[PDB]
Amino acid sequence: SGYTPEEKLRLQQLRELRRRWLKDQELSPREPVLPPQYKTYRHSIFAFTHVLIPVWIIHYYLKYHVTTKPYTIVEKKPRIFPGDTILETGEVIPPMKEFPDQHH
Amino acid sequence: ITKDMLPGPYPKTPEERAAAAKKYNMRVEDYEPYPDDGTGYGDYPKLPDRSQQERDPWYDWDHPDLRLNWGEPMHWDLDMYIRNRVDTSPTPVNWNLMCKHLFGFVAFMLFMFWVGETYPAYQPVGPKQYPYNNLYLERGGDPNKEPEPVVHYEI
Amino acid sequence: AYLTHQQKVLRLYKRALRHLESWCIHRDKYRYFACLLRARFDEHKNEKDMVKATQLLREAEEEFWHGQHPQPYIFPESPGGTSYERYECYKVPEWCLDDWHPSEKAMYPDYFAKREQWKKLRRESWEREVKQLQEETPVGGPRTEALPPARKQGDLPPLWWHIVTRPRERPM
Amino acid sequence: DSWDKDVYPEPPRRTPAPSPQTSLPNPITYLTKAFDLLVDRPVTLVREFIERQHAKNKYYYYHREFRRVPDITECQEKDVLCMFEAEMQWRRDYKVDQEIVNIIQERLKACQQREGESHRQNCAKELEQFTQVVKAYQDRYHDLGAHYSARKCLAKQKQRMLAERKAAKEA
Amino acid sequence: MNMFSSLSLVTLLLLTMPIMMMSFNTYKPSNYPLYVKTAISYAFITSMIPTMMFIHSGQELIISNWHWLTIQTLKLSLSFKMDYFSMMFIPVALFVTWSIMEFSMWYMYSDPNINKFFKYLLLFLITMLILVTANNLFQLFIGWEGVGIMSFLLIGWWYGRADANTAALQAILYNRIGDIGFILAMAWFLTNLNTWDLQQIFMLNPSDSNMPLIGLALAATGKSAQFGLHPWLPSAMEGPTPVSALLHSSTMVVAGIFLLIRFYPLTENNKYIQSITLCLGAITTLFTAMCALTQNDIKKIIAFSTSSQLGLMMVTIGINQPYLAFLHICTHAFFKAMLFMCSGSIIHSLNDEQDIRKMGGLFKAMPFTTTALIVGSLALTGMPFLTGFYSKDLIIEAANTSYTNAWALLMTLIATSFTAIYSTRIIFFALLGQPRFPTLVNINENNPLLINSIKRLLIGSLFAGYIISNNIPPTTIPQMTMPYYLKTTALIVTILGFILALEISNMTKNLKYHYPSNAFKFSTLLGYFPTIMHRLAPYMNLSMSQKSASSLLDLIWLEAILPKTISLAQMKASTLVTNQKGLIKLYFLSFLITILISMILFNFHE
Amino acid sequence: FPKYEASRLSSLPTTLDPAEYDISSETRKAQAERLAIRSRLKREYQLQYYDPSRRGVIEDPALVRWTYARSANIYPNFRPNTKTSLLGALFGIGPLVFWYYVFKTDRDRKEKLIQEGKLDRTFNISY
Amino acid sequence: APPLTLEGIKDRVLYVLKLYDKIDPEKLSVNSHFMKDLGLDSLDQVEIIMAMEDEFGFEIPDIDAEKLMCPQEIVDYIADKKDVYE
Ligand SMILES: CCCCCCCCCCCCO[C@@H]1O[C@H](CO)[C@@H](O[C@H]2O[C@H](CO)[C@@H](O)[C@H](O)[C@H]2O)[C@H](O)[C@H]1O
Ligand SMILES: CCCCCCCCCCCCO[C@@H]1O[C@H](CO)[C@@H](O[C@H]2O[C@H](CO)[C@@H](O)[C@H](O)[C@H]2O)[C@H](O)[C@H]1O
Ligand SMILES: CCCCCCCCCCCCO[C@@H]1O[C@H](CO)[C@@H](O[C@H]2O[C@H](CO)[C@@H](O)[C@H](O)[C@H]2O)[C@H](O)[C@H]1O
Ligand SMILES: CCCCCCCCCCCCO[C@@H]1O[C@H](CO)[C@@H](O[C@H]2O[C@H](CO)[C@@H](O)[C@H](O)[C@H]2O)[C@H](O)[C@H]1O
Ligand SMILES: CCCCCCCCCCCCO[C@@H]1O[C@H](CO)[C@@H](O[C@H]2O[C@H](CO)[C@@H](O)[C@H](O)[C@H]2O)[C@H](O)[C@H]1O
Repeated sequence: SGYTPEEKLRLQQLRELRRRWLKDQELSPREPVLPPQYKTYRHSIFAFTHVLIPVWIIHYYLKYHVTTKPYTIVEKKPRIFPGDTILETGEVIPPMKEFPDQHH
Repeated sequence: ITKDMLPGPYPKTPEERAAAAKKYNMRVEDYEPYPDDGTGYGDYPKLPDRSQQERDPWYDWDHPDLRLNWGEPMHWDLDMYIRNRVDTSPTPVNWNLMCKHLFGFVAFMLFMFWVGETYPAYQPVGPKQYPYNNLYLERGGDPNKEPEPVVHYEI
Repeated sequence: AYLTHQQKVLRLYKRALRHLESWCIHRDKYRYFACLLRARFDEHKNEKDMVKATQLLREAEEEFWHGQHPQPYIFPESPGGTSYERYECYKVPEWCLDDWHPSEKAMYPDYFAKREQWKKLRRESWEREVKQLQEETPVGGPRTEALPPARKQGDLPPLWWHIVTRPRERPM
Repeated sequence: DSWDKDVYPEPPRRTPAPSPQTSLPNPITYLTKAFDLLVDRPVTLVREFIERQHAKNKYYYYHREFRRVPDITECQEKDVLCMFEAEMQWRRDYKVDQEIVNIIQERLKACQQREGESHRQNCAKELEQFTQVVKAYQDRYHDLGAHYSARKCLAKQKQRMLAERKAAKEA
Repeated sequence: MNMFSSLSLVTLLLLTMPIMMMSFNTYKPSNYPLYVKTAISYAFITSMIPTMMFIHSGQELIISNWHWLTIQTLKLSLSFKMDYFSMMFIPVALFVTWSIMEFSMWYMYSDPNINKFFKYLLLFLITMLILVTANNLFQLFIGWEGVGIMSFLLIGWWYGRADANTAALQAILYNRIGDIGFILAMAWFLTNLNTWDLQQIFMLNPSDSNMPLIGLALAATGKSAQFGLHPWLPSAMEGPTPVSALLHSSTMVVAGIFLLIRFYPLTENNKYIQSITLCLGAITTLFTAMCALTQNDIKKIIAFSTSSQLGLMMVTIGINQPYLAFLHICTHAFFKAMLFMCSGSIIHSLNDEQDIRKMGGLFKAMPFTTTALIVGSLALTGMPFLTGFYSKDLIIEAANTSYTNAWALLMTLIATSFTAIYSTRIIFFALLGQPRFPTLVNINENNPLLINSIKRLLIGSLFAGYIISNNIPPTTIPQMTMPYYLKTTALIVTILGFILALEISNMTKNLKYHYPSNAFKFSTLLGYFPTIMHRLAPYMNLSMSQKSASSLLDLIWLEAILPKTISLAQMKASTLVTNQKGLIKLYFLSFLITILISMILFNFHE
Repeated sequence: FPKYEASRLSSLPTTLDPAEYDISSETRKAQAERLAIRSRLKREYQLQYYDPSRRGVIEDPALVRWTYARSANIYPNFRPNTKTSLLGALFGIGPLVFWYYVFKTDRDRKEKLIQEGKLDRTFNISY
Repeated sequence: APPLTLEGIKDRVLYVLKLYDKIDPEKLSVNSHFMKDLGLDSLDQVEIIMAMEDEFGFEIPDIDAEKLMCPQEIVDYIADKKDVYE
């Protein structure tokens, strides 16, 4: 069932050529012939250029442009609980009424 | 190409069936036009309706991705049978049985969901109770109407 | 069908072994059932009546279809496997290097010097390859897709360029 | 500040005073101080510099006032010269009314966010004011089509006024 | 407000800077992958500050910075909702993406286009963050389709492979069908509420919300790959493993569930929507878990697990528990991304082998991958006090104590049992027994990129669920009273799944051959849904496109009834007019006829 | 063993097709000349594909016939008959009449409700 | 992966055959024809090719496999498919 002698011979001759071709794909020592052309400090300039400069720009943008227009930044108002003291007015929020203080 | 090599009308005579088969690089025995029903097929050969996914992967096709050879007649629906689209390869399970089991599964599940909606599961618990006339004011009720009082008692 | 009776039985043997291996999974269990399956094939090895042999093959195929694995094992780079054609996007034909800018070619002076020799070898051999094919092909074209070797010293096997220079299986 | 508090109202702010019940330090407190020093301060100085330049070049721009011209009701039919002015006026008032509905919608959306989980009851006034303004806007301008005009608006009003007369006639 | 608002925007701006640098040739492409990974790590840190402020006081805000377009009475502004869902999902998504990106540096090292790969991963993330912080529906749509397109580009990464292009286009097709519902919801809200803003939608609180919510459910059905539009998610395994980890934990598949969570103020009042989502979730979770029982591709097993977990989330929506569904999104991200990175570690070590039948004996050969796989499997199955337990267990006991469809509840419980079965399949067949892989052993999990990335997600799969649950404010009334058999249901059925799975697994080692059952083939071939639908629907549509639309109508009947008929008549009339004998006698004989009929018939002389 | 039931989208495996087996010298003759046509077309392609001096596209008449057969050749071979006219009427006029009554009926209902005041349009001011 | 070599491939091809109980490991050489020298049959040859697929982890199509009748041919086929040139 195997190869015929003609089949074997053609494979033999292609094989020599293919292996020579693959060998020629190897790069020479000088190639490629390029044309003319520690963590802390490395991590510091990243924080500077990617965190501080952007937050500077964004804070300036929000503080003097976005927040000077109505309803651009809308916060949910703080939760007020009994016993809290309001900073704006100093009003003291009354405590809740006495519980049955039942425990279990 | 020249006009003699392009598709033509439905072949009427055995001499025209032999010219069409030669034109399409087919054997006259293997050449079969579409039926002459006036739908516009002309003499373009009718080839078996099989996906390109069905062809031998290991053969050295001139167009390996398409699994076509240069010069062979392309199926009328070749673009529908590329390996990205309709597949016709044999299945381990018969097509009709496959449909029965898929439909049967889906119909049964839909039936059982209807039953489960008729007989819902729930806990042996009375309704949850809320204060202040069932939170009438909180839920947006009108403050200018005195609501139908709702009273909840202890137990 | 262009496969002989022998080629069909041998193919059915390998295919049934692979699907058996997919059911068994564990190597020891596979070895046990691969030998029972081999015994079945050996049991009719000498069947002489071609008519009875063909009927045996027909039944074996029917049995294989009934018992095949719905999800058989496929080698990753085989057709249907999970890595089939994964690297086709990285295979770039060699002729694309002719379009490289000179500043790109100057980066690999040694590689492109060899490449020129290969292109020279392709031109100088082409005529003999065409002539050899013409003189070994019967009238009315070839009857098979087989090709001859080179018959002389310095002759290259006709139609070799795209076999020899095809992209590597792992180009990038 | 910059906008009118009456056009864009905001209830008084009531922030509770810190009442730490833990010995641990609050990370937010020290992050806030770092933010003021490293972000707010240098940003503020850069702005104060820019404001010093804008004070040296002070110049003004004005809000265009449009005198009232006769409406399309006063225009003799097919009198284009008077129709044109009334039509241009009607289109100016149409755009302004669109922005009025936007102001009322912006009040409504601000209230819903501000009130949190209590919005369903604490934004009933803004819901009502939005409902009334949207009803008025719909009466004026709805269903006029792409080729709307003062003439079509008048025809819509007259049709509405006729129905109102008839409904009263029933009473 | 100044720090909260400022920091919550730098996070989003920080992630775009690698994109701007790449697109604007101002980068050192030496180690661009490391640059992108570093930026993600820094975004995670800056995102924690807003989250801590929310944890402290529940501080939330909406930022409407840029007015983009006003269409009459519909003002559209670029807005960002920094609320409960935004402030907890973002740090989780960034933390998981931080590991996936470090892992991908090792896993895609040999890729010649690794730089482009990391750019696409970053765009995938940016479009998900746009989606999750969107305050109006138009901004949400931008991110909704952004993740859909990045999914197309990454699934079809190896574009020379026909299967990768079919799978990629399949994802677009199924997600575009879902997008019909998104467009429907937008149109209804604009028409009936005059808004695309989430605040106005909730303030007006429509009562007849059947149509908008059905559209929202249809959109979620496609994006979250629920039954009906489900086959694309397993097919998305064509992509590189880092894509699968990110596409399954964060980004795409969770967007569908997130969209329904965002609209819980509407769904919480519409019972009819709750029933539909519940049944849609229950069939999905059961059907896909059933499919995973017999898969042999390790990525497909994990892929069907995601489908079954998303189905569980839809059930949670269906029982009016949006916050538990959100918690499952957050906890699921940890151990599911870890599981995919563990499978990638195995696949890489066995020369891109993905079939579990060719693994085995890796328990001792890959110790750290083994540990992460077991931790990820136990977390997936609701092992007490691992990250998965803090969402899944509360969901099950909130579902059997609800007023709920009984079939959906029962189907959900069986799926929990099936979860333990396919999980046992991966551990039994990949880690245990004797090796079944080729003879040239190359196992090696000793790269620090691989170890550190998995280690962080391993710490997350242990403690993240505990941390999140103890820091999120309560927004419901947790139902903590129930009979013992409802409390421990999830735990028991899970244990039964492990025991049944172990017996089934051990019986593969017996020397007995058994013909496949009908149910075995149904599970293996995914209920035949892809086999039938992906041949029948393309065939009918594609055949109609050519035979009828293109041939019958365009090339025949529209030609025949106008240009071909009109021109034929003109030709016939021309031959009648011009075919004359040139005979004087005939022309003048016709003159006499004309004069006669001019008088006799038409009275032109009167 | 239940027999294989072939469908349009689930073809018959060759290993189960009787035509594959019981081969005659007449079938082996057909295969030989089929393989000849393929071999002759392959040689014609290879002689051009391998030509060093060729730079361009190897024009394929089979592709040209296919694109021409599915465009320019359709009308010349069209015949108005019972089949084409019924199909043309069904798929050309059919859908248009269908969608007309769907939209006309739906829009007539809506207009009627709007006239009486029974259609909710409380916040509908964008159109 | 660790690159293959012609000597590397040859060693493993012979390694597998030496573990096949129907081949005498002392009469075996890279040039041994499976039928003529080693006395195997075709059913055996299918198993040998099946064992080389498992060994090197890739499939050899049946049309190619049936022609590999000596260990050197298997070595040559594998090196060709894997671009091994040494
Ligand atoms: C834990 C799982 C929870 C969910 C369980 C859901 C169960 C769903 C069961 C659906 C079963 C439907 O599938 C049903 O199977 C039988 C057996 O083949 C089919 O019947 C078919 O098989 C045999 C022949 O092979 C014959 O009985 C019959 O001629 C044929 O039609 C039915 O036509 C089909 O309707
Ligand atoms: C509207 C934008 C507002 C903010 C504008 C700020 C612009 C500042 C840009 C600074 C440089 C950005 O572009 C890029 O940054 C990174 C990090 O420094 C550098 O990248 C460097 O660090 C990273 C990781 O630390 C390494 O992976 C990389 O090998 C190295 O080159 C690139 O060399 C530089 O080209
Ligand atoms: C919420 C997470 C819950 C995780 C639960 C984890 C699994 C719980 C235990 C499952 C059952 C334990 O396994 C039980 O004991 C031993 C294993 O020790 C098994 O014993 C088995 O050993 C060998 C394996 O070498 C098998 O080939 C053999 O068939 C069988 O006897 C039993 O068949 C099984 O009944
Ligand atoms: C629908 C509203 C307006 C419709 C107005 C249409 C008027 C007709 C415009 C095109 C006029 C072209 O007039 C003529 O048409 C026929 C086909 O139609 C062309 O002829 C071509 O098709 C015919 C029949 O299909 C063939 O017999 C002929 O071999 C071929 O050349 C002529 O080359 C062109 O000269
Ligand atoms: C709504 C009003 C529309 C007004 C449109 C303007 C009408 C212009 C009329 C142009 C008439 C001439 O158009 C004429 O059509 C016939 C179509 O049979 C063409 O004829 C072509 O087809 C016929 C049969 O199909 C062949 O016999 C003929 O060999 C071929 O050339 C003529 O080559 C062309 O000259």
